[PDB]
Amino acid sequence: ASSFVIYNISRPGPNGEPSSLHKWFSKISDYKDEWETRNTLMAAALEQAAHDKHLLLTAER
Amino acid sequence: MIMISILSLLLSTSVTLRRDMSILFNRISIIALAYCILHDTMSLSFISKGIGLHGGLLHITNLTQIFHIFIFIISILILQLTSFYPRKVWIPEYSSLKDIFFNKILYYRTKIINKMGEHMKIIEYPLILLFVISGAVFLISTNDLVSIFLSIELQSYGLYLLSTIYRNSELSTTGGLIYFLLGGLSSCFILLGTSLLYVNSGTTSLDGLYILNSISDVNSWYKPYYLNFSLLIFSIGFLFKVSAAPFHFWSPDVYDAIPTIVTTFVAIIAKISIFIFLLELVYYTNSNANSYLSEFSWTYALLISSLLSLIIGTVVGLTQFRIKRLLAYSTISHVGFILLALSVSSIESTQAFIFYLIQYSISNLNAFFILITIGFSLYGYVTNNKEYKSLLDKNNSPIQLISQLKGYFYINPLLSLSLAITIFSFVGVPPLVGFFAKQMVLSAALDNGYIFLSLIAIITSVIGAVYYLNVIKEIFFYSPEHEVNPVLNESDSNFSLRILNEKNVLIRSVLLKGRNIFISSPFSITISIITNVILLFIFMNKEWLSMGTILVQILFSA
Amino acid sequence: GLQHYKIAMDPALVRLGSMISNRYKYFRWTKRTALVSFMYVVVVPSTIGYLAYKTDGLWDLRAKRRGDLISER
Amino acid sequence: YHPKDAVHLGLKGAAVVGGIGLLFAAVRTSLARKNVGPWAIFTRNGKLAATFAAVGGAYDFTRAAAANLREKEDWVNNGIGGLFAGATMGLTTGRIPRVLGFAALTGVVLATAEYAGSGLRGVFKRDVDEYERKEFLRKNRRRPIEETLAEIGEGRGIKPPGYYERRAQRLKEKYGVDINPVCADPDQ
Amino acid sequence: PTPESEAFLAKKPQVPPTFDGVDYEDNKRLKQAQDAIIREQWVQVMMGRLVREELSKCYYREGVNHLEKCGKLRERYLQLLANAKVKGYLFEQQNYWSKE
Amino acid sequence: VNRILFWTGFGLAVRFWQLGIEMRPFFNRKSLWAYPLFGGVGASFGYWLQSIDEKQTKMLEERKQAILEKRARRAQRQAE
Amino acid sequence: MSLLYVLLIIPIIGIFLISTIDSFYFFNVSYYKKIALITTILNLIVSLIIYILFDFSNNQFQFIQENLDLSFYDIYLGVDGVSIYFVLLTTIIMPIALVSNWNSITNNIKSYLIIMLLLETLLLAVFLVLDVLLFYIFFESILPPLFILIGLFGSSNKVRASFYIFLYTLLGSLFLLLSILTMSSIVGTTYFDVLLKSSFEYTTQLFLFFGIFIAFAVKTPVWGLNSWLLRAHVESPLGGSIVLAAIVLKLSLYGVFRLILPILPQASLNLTYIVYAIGAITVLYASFSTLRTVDVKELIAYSSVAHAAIYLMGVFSNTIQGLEGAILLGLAHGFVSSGLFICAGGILYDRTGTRLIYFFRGLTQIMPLFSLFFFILCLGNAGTPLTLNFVGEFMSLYGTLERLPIAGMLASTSIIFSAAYSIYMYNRIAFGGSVSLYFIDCFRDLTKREFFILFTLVSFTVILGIYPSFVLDGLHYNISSVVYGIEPNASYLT
Ligand SMILES: CCCCCCCCCCCCO[C@@H]1O[C@H](CO)[C@@H](O[C@H]2O[C@H](CO)[C@@H](O)[C@H](O)[C@H]2O)[C@H](O)[C@H]1O
Ligand SMILES: CCCCCCCCCCCCO[C@@H]1O[C@H](CO)[C@@H](O[C@H]2O[C@H](CO)[C@@H](O)[C@H](O)[C@H]2O)[C@H](O)[C@H]1O
Ligand SMILES: CCCCCCCCCCCCO[C@@H]1O[C@H](CO)[C@@H](O[C@H]2O[C@H](CO)[C@@H](O)[C@H](O)[C@H]2O)[C@H](O)[C@H]1O
Ligand SMILES: CCCCCCCCCCCCO[C@@H]1O[C@H](CO)[C@@H](O[C@H]2O[C@H](CO)[C@@H](O)[C@H](O)[C@H]2O)[C@H](O)[C@H]1O
Ligand SMILES: CCCCCCCCCCCCO[C@@H]1O[C@H](CO)[C@@H](O[C@H]2O[C@H](CO)[C@@H](O)[C@H](O)[C@H]2O)[C@H](O)[C@H]1O
Repeated sequence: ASSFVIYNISRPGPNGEPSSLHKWFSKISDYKDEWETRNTLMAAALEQAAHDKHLLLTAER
Repeated sequence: MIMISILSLLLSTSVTLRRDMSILFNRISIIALAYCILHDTMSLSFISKGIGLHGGLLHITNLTQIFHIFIFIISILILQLTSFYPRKVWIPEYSSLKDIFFNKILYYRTKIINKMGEHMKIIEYPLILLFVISGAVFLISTNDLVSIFLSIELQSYGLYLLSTIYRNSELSTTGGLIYFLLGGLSSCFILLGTSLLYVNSGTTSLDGLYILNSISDVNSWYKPYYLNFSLLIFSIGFLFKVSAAPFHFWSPDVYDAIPTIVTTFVAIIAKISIFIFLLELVYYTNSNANSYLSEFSWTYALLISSLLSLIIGTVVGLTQFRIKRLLAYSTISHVGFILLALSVSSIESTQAFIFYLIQYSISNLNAFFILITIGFSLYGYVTNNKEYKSLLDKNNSPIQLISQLKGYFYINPLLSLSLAITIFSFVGVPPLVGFFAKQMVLSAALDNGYIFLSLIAIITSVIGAVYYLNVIKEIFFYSPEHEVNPVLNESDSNFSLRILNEKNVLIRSVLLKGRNIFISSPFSITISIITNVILLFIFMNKEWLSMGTILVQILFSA
Repeated sequence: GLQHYKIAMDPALVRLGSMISNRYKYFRWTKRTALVSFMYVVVVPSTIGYLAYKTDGLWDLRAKRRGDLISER
Repeated sequence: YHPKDAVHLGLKGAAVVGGIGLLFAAVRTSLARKNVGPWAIFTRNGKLAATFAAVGGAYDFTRAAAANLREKEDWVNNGIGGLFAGATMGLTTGRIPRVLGFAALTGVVLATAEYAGSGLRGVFKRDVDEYERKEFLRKNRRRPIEETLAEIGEGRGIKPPGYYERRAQRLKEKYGVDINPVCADPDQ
Repeated sequence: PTPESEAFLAKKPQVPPTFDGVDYEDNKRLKQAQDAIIREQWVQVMMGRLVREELSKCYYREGVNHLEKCGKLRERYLQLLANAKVKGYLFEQQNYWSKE
Repeated sequence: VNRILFWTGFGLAVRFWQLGIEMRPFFNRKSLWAYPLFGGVGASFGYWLQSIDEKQTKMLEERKQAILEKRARRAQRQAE
Repeated sequence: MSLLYVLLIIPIIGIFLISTIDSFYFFNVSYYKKIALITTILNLIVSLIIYILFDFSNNQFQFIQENLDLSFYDIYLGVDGVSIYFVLLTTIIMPIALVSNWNSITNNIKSYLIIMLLLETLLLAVFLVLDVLLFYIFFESILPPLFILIGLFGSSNKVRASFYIFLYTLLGSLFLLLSILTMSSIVGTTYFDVLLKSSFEYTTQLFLFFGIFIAFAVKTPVWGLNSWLLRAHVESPLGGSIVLAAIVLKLSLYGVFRLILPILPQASLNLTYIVYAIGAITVLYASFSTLRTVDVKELIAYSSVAHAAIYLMGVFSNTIQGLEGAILLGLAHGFVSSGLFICAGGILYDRTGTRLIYFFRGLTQIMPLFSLFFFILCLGNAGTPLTLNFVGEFMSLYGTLERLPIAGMLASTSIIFSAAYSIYMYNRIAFGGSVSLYFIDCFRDLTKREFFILFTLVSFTVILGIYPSFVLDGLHYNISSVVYGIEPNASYLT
């Protein structure tokens, strides 16, 4: 009975128009680009350190 | 400062014959070594491959002063073993600042703390360690053949005297005799090596020999075959003194025979100084042009010793039942790893060598400290095992068998887990520090083409992990044959402690049982700090590894 | 650990289960055990591996219709 | 290449290894706890030295013999010599499983050392810029298509543009049938 | 046609499905090229999914004579079946094909 | 992580491990002052590692600049 | 801080509370066991929060934290669809693993709870780390707690069982370390974003493959190298058995999606026939010798070897279906193997003190609730439809057939042989005659504890079998990134 009730409530509607909870859920987990901006910075640094590790470890004796 | 401390301690020790004064001579030795740390700490304000001092017979390098500090700290940690009584009495009523600093406790401390134990009655014991330390910090700073020979003997002769200092022990006198006799034959090889250098070069200075080797390295009546031959004999003497296979048979016997307090120092300090001196010699004796001089490199003996040390150290250790023989063989397989990074002379290998050496000296110290503390904890325990009544020198080495650690998990869980954390570091299990050390020495060898040796190291690391796990199986997989002494808790057996304020007025009187006796804080805190360093290294690694990256950058620089 | 219920442990089955557990301690290298070991560990895997190599990428069925051939190679 | 006198080299291998074992037999005589005398090196410890010459001689002779047959010099020959050397070690103990087992261990290690490169001596130096070599490897992100198709080959889901026309040519050559799939639409 | 959904603006690729002229050390441009190629391969396979749904309704509508009424849909599905697989970007990223 | 926090907790963890080895009661009130003391010593060792790190960063940065001038001066002299 | 670091601290916080509660009261062991169980539930609530927020079609790692401070070794946490379900499986099992073994420990209970709370952190980390040396660090940090879990709370042959797991896993994993060190030397870092851009030369790839596969073959495990599992799983306590099969055997499965599929593609392609030849052999031999095993708990362990081989051939298919089926069969194995271990190690051994199938017969007559669940978990082991185990096997087997048809044809024989041993074990314990005569006294049926963990594990297996899209929608886009190949008209677009 609960599953039938819960599923009926959580449906979007006739044509789009999501419910208030749907609006809330999509809003909190937006992260429009903040995973990309943080991954790109970290990839850039760890790429620099690889160049540095190669420069210090392969130096003329 | 080490020389001002030796002569001052010597003069005070010369005019006394009181054996109760030993406790305070070891305490002043700790304070004296702290001033040496503060002086060498100020001697790090320059970037230099090296500066020749006192007529060119000595040198200072950032690596020399860094490792003078390390030697003094390792000595300070070992000196505590004779600066503080093994056990203490602690009550919640005497635990505050007002109590520890302004109040006082009165009780019969003699049998509880072992006031008159053998270790607490050698007046010249703090003095002779200082003599060994002096020869160690001279080896690191030697720029001449003569200074090398005089420094190595200063260190060797004091190690022999340490091994023989328990004169009433028929095990210690034998071990020192074995050590002096096999150590003297080693000294002949070091002296033959330097003699053959001077007769073919006319020089005693390392830098002149370095420049003679430098000019010879170009891809007629005087071909320099002598340098790689002389250094080869010169390497045999130092290979013996670090107990690298095949010149290793003495260490299991000597480390097992002398007292455990002594083997902590004997089995650590000598390898610290010998391995540093070899590194600079390996660097400036390198070949930059593959010629016939490079085909006879003396560094091959270190590559064969490393291969032999990896195999012998892990294979022979499988059937050891005596704990100090086991730890002796475990050190042999660890110098096979140290010797492999020395033989590959690369920026990465030199950084791996500096880390392996420091982290292992610190970790093998924890293993000795835990062993000494476990023996001092069985004071409130009784055993009926027949194999323990037949043991010898039970005061010099209270723990001699791995059978004696059966069920220690039940007796002391965190002391057992500390020894577990240390032992798993010797195996190389992540996230423990000993893993990162072997990681750096496997990556250095692999990147330089020592793939065959790297495969042999990881195979013996499995073999050597077998006898490490056997010690763990004993401590945690079985119940203890050691049981609490029945008399120490009889409900009628209590010792009266008195609490006194500043002017000797009885604040309180307490009734105490054997349950109010614990380990002294100097040994519990020291064990706690090193176990944490082995465990939390992956959160505190930047400045330790950065120091080594900088030290190697100066050595290889230009 | 926890007390279990009472089982009529058959001495014959208990010693049989003990036998199965310690059996490896008595394996020897005979002409027979080598023959079975060589067949199972070498011959069968080498035969399966050989066919795996010979027929690898040999056939594809997707979208193949009449007038096309299943054989890729 | 230059052929090697296998028999001449074989004696050198037997003498060098058998000389060392003769030195090992001598330690046994020196350490003997009874008055065995000087001639105990060739009577009681003679087998120890003899098997050293046998093992060393077979290794170098079979290594040289292997090189002549294959007309090449590489790590493979260190495998044939090691297998025959280990086989000789197993012959002394008289146990079949070990004749094969000792040959296995010896052959694998003596070939693994050579294929890796001689670690026990000075490793070969390329004499190049290490920074350039390492950096090229890290930044060689894309490669010519021809380079990869050489190691893996087209097929197994690697259908490079033009795979179908080539497959038609390949299938026509081998099967002698022209590929012409059916329409599936009755109209057009 | 059908309006482009709001959810179909956030995930719409802003770059062409290619690796040519893409600096790899610019991680931002590189990951979007990876995303652009994967999204195209997926649109192609869902294009065949939708044609297959229409084929089924033509099959259950025409019954016996589907063999002469559903041929256009059969063509399109068989075209897509031979051409759309999700093969990834890894080969595409690691090789360049000159097209000459 | 923050060095001051890691070292402050390192000193806290050393006090906890000490009493566990001695099998003494963690949290006796008349001896609670040891936790601020051990942690305070931990905080101090950390301001020092912060000074060590600051100087190591400067000198490792310089070295990477030196290896780049050497590789460049050598490259320039090879253009002839 | 990030939300992926909260996953790690909570089990550490629980370790601290178990260690300090005696210092505030002589405290009961029931209080230690509620702390450990509440701590594992909170980790499961966080992990469900992470899954609600997770983006199912994103190519960037999510829930990361801007380090901005670089050291020699630094922890970098992130989540992708390839790893989210492995995290969820770890967080659903660990609570049941504790509840299953709630009464059976009796001695050293704090130590037991601390090891499991420590294992949960180490196994959670191995899925969350974004470097390959950090992967190795946690993929091998689990070996000291597991050596002591088996030695302290294991069965009779525990000492040898614990030596086998540690030494084989140590030996096998040290060939992985050599391969990882080589890649770091050539690229300068093991951070995934930088390593996945890099393309190795074929010869380097073919030697990096030899060393990652040697590690994985020991840890899968394959047939001639599976001796450690036949000892480890059986002599382990019930709780350790649940972790080792459900979570530790999956570390090698998830390690191919990181260490092999994206960075050694040409080597994986040209060597698949070696993998498939081994995988085929370990499907047959393991299954033939699972038919003749007389220890029930070792019959469940042998079954795991046959299933791991199906998912290993699935990860080497270069197909989208066999790759997702491999992850589904690893998730499915996590629930079903947990239930069968609970039945053998936690219900029969609890009541009889024996594991020999000689002594069990007709158990359905006196224990009808046990036989119902036991039947359902035996059917899932047999890959019956309506269970998640069928979906994973079908997709794993199809990609195997599409890659190299012949080996998938032998591997398909698992449908006849998994069925053979599963029903044969069932008919000999639940059925097979009347209640045995070796049972002197009657045995009670399932407890409300035994019932509800078996019911929970069966519920996950069946519901996910009906609607596998709960897991399939998350993996699609991320699986799409590990495929190697082109199509002649879909590639190189202008
Ligand atoms: C885990 C244990 C705790 C961390 C262990 C390491 C901490 C100490 C590392 C010190 C070494 C590196 O840190 C740095 O190195 C250089 C090396 O010459 C030295 O630096 C010294 O010479 C330079 C150059 O003239 C001066 O600028 C500097 O002021 C002076 O101190 C010091 O030693 C230290 O400033
Ligand atoms: C579902 C799992 C199994 C799927 C994979 C197995 C598919 C097996 C396909 C076998 C047929 C492959 O394709 C088949 O190859 C055979 C040769 O072997 C060839 O067979 C051909 O033989 C003769 C020549 O001898 C030709 O003149 C004739 O036209 C044709 O029959 C054709 O090329 C094709 O009929
Ligand atoms: C890297 C090393 C390997 C790490 C592997 C993980 C090991 C984890 C071990 C857990 C910590 C030790 O666990 C510790 O066990 C001892 C058993 O003597 C307990 O100690 C107590 O146990 C019971 C409790 O009623 C008492 O009867 C006993 O007298 C007392 O010693 C501690 O309260 C517990 O904390
Ligand atoms: C690929 C090849 C293999 C890879 C590496 C795997 C190596 C595994 C080797 C483990 C060998 C077994 O290890 C050894 O087992 C014996 C049991 O017989 C244990 O012995 C123990 O168990 C016996 C059983 O009767 C008891 O008496 C007692 O608890 C103890 O002696 C040893 O403590 C352990 O060291
Ligand atoms: C069945 C298992 C068989 C293999 C088991 C052991 C192998 C484990 C991984 C070994 C990785 C291969 O070995 C690795 O290959 C790369 C190139 O390919 C080498 O890179 C290269 O370094 C030096 C320095 O430039 C080169 O001169 C040389 O050509 C090559 O050795 C690495 O130095 C080596 O570490």
